[PDB]
Parts: sequence; C-alpha cells; structure tokens
Amino acid sequence: AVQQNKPTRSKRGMRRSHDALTAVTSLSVDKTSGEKHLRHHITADGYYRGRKVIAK
Amino acid sequence: METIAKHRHARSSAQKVRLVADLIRGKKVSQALDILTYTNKKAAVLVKKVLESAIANAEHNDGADIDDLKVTKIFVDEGPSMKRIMPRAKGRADRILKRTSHITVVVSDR
RNA sequence: GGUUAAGCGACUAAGCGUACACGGUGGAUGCCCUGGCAGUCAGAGGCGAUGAAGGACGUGCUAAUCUGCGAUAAGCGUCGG
RNA sequence: CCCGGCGAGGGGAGUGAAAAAGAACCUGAAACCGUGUACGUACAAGCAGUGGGAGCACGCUUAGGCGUGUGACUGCGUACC
RNA sequence: GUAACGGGGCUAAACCAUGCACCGAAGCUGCGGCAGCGACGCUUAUGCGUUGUUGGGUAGGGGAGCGUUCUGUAAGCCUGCGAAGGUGUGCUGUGAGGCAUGCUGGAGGUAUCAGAAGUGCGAAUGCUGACAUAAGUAACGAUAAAGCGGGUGAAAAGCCCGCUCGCCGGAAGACCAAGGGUUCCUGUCCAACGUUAAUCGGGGCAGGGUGAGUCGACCCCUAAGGCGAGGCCGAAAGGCGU
RNA sequence: GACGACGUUGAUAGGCCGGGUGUGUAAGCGCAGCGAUGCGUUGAGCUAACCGGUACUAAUGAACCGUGAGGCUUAACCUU
Repeated sequence: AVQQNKPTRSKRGMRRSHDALTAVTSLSVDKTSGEKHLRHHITADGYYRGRKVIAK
Repeated sequence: METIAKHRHARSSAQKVRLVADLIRGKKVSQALDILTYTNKKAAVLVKKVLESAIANAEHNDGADIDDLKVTKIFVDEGPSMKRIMPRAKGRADRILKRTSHITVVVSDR
C-alpha cells in the first residue's frame, strides 16, 4: 500500500524521461493572405486556401 | 552582448513551466515566437510575455537588431510557497502548498 | 589500384552518476539594545459615602487606534520657575 | 524614458562610500531544487567502499615521465545504536 | 530446480605404504620509528650513553591533555593600509587541534600566566522551525441538462440581453420568531479569498439607506420558581422562611 | 501508444439514388351509421448499424527529418 524505502532523485528523473513534449514540425502559408496558419485550419484573419471564408 | 528580462513570483510550479522552456532553448527569436504561439499550455502565455520584453529592451537600451537575436540562456527557479488548510473527513486537517517560480530569459547576438 | 572472403574494430545518450563554476529557496552564525533577572543604600507602608479599585461612552481642523482629559472635556484660574 | 491589461513583474537613467544596502531591505550557513563545462555509462546482478589499474581532459615542465578531475577491467567485503 | 565431491571435470585428479621439493597467517626473522615498567651509570632543578622486557580488550579503576563563553593581567597589544563571522587553498602534530593566506564581509578582537563553568550530541515512537518522498498520482461534494446569436472586455463553456430545452410546485414558492449583526442598495477594483477561468460575487475600497398616539418592547397583573427587613437555626462561611 | 486502408491520376467517411429487411393498411378526401366506429383510395406510410452504385461535401500546392560512394590487417584473386 505504501513504500518501505524513500526513492532516490535519480529514480525520479528516469520516470520523467518520457514527459518531454514535441513542437509543431512546420506551419503552412496561405496562397493569398500570406500569413502562417495551422495546416487544415483557417487563418487568424479568416482565410482558407485563398477563399476569404466568413470572418465575422 | 546580453540582455535580461525576468518575471518573479509567477503563479505556477517550476516543474510545469520547465516543460515549455526546453522547447525554445538555443533557438532564434523569430522561430521561438512561432513555437510558443501554437502550444496549448498556460505556461506558454507566461513565457511569451517575458521573451517579448527582453527583445524590446535590446533596441531601446542596447540598440541591437531583431534579426541577429537568439535565445542563449533560459532557466526557471522555485519561489516562496503559500500555506493553506483543507478539511478532510473525520475532523482531520491537511496542508496545501501553492508554489511559485521565477522565470529568466537572456538574448544575445552570439 | 579493383572484386570476394575471414578476423578485429572507434564515433550514438532518451536519461543517469561524480567533480568544479554560477544561481534560487531558507533564516543559522557573528555583531547590536529604549526589554528582562538578582541585589545594596534610602523613601513611603495604605485608598474609599468629600463616592474607591476597575470599567462603559464621549472629547481635536480629524476616518481609525493609542496617550491625556470629562458637556469648562489633548483643557480653565492663581502663585513661582 | 521603454515592454506590459492606464496591471503584476522587469530593463535603463539618477541618488549614495556601497542598490549582489530597493523597503519580501546588515551579515546570509545546511537540508532541498536548477543552468553550463570535463570524464564515465544501454550483455550486466548484491551495504556501493577499499587495494591494484588502462584510457581521456587539463595545469606544470631547461621533454624532468609529477599534480588535479574522471574510473573500463580485477582481488577482498552482509550499515549504525 | 540438477541439489548427499563448493563447481568444472577425474579411472587418477581415488585409496594404502615410503621419500624428497614447493605454496601457505597480522606467528617467527630483517630494516626504520613511538611509548610503559625495571634494574645499572650516584646520573641529577634529568635527559641519556646505555641495558633487559612489555604494549588485543566490554563492565570498571588509575594517569595525562585539546577546544568553547566569562573575570584579572589590559587606559596594554592588533585593527577602515580592513575586526568577528562565512567560503577555498597550502603547511604542520601521535590525537582532540594549530599556523599562514586569496575571495566575501564592514567594526570590533585579544597574547602570556592564573581563576570560575548553563563547557562538547546521531539516536531517548526527544522539543521548535524549514524542506523532501509517494506525484503532477487520488480528488474537485447528490446522474434536475443543456444548445445557439448579439454585447462588454487584454482574454468569455461560467458575467449582461434575447429565443428554445429541462427541474421543483403541502416547495427547491411567500411572510416571521429564535440566532447572527451591515451579509441590504449604487459606483469602482481583481493581488489574496471562490476546490477551474472570471469582466462576476455574501471578496477589497468609498458613499448612501431603517420616519409610528393605533405593530412590538417598555408599562399595569400574576404561574412554576428566585431573592428576602425583623425572625428561627448553625464552629466561621452560611441554611430556611414571614 | 501500436497495427491496416485511403488523400483528386481519388469510393476513405458522411450525404444522395436503387434494392432488401422490419413493423402491419399513414395523412388528406369520399361513402355508410344518431353515435362510438367500419369500408374504399392501399400491403399503404415510415424504416438505425446491411447489400449494389454515385465526386454533391471534406481528405490543399508546400514545408520538415534522412545525404553526397562508405575503417584497418591478412589470404585467395583482377593479373587460375
């Protein structure tokens, strides 16, 4: 139910070896507006594949 | 030459913030800003503001150029904790710790 | 120099350990005394129905607390310094 | 004066013998948590040290074959009250 | 789980008799150093020239020392040309220790020979403060339920407005006593408090709000019971009662 | 996590078209009856995960990681 000995700080680091997180490989560029955006997502301005989707 | 910006007494544990900091260590400032923009973590917002402040200090005080800046050093340190009491069952009481941290960023032309 | 075969063979660190350099957290140590402790030599050994000990509420150019004071209310008269 | 939400928190300028004396303020030890550099570590089994000992890095040296950090491999070895 | 040579293996590397070599301990010998106790040299305020021998150790007995705070020696000596304290390095003694010096620190420290003790910590499920581990794991408090448009804002699943959906309805609606004591209304702010965010709040700050001859209290009257002039009783205090 | 299929030179998923299956004669209108109901139009209407088809909607041009002929010694071989 509970530990019998105190784990070491070395053992703590080993468990966290899989905790690192990854970053986006790259960002797409709109053909008309020109700004960066996440792939398969609309731009902040409101463009998608150079169509100017509703940007209310 | 180096420029420094800091944010002390931030409401977040050092362990959580350190995860974001590892992403941008050694990267260029222009590339670093893009990475932080598309990271879905609370600590990403905090680190972003500190990085922007460091860049601004360069031109006004040191007269540097944006294109030549890159992140050379970055680390997080633990700060003071706050003590609180949380009631439990059977009349027992527990201690709650709210941790803070200090964030430092260094940008240089090297 | 080329091909084939046999034998031998460094360069990796997701993480971790030891040493050194520079920091964070924390408040020990040294230095300091308008506070305490134990005595000596002298004072005074009682206050109160002429309303006591101890309190409540008020009182300023004053919102709060402390000190002083009492509708004459951080004060009034007189004699001296 | 500058970044920021007319924020929090910081970077310059200025004051001072000193701001690593900036009000979370004299001196600022230990547990505990981080960044940088050198060396070792992914076919090897146990109180983690001790005796022997290759290689690598670095400081020296009238090459004086010495000093410092690291420790592949190997003999022995089951904490304290 | 081989498991009745420690193992591999052995027809000698098994057993009996005889002989000669070698390995093998902190035992013995060789070389250098320290200390205790004896006799001798009558050495000597005693160290040696020598000369023999001894030195595992709990309970416990005997002998000799190191360091810390305070008093005299001290109206002395060291110190802003840098004291105590903190952190490194080099040298030195048989040990507890001592001496010099770089950096930090910014005002006290103290020889020698004597004297006095709140004089030395790893343990007592010891006492107080600070910080770890499990772990970024359990959990976020009734399974009555939410969807979309617009507004404000640095930021909206939670705040404001609107249209739908769902739940209570002898209550989860409305008015009071007891108890609490500004939680009531308006403006403004988001550090802490709210088990998340927050522009919102019973949160922070400032201003405003409670109007009675008829409602209630006070007031007149008494129940259970309390107190009680004289009085009766009891060491004192005090008890009962008209 | 992993594993398999597909991304316009395209049937991967949804929708749509046809069929099947299940339930059992929809609504509206007309007729008979005082009325509740019955009968005709009619095996009607509706139909999830299934079968055979179909680019109407979504699967974007790019970008990123991974390199540039691959050690030494000896023997037999090219040159049995």
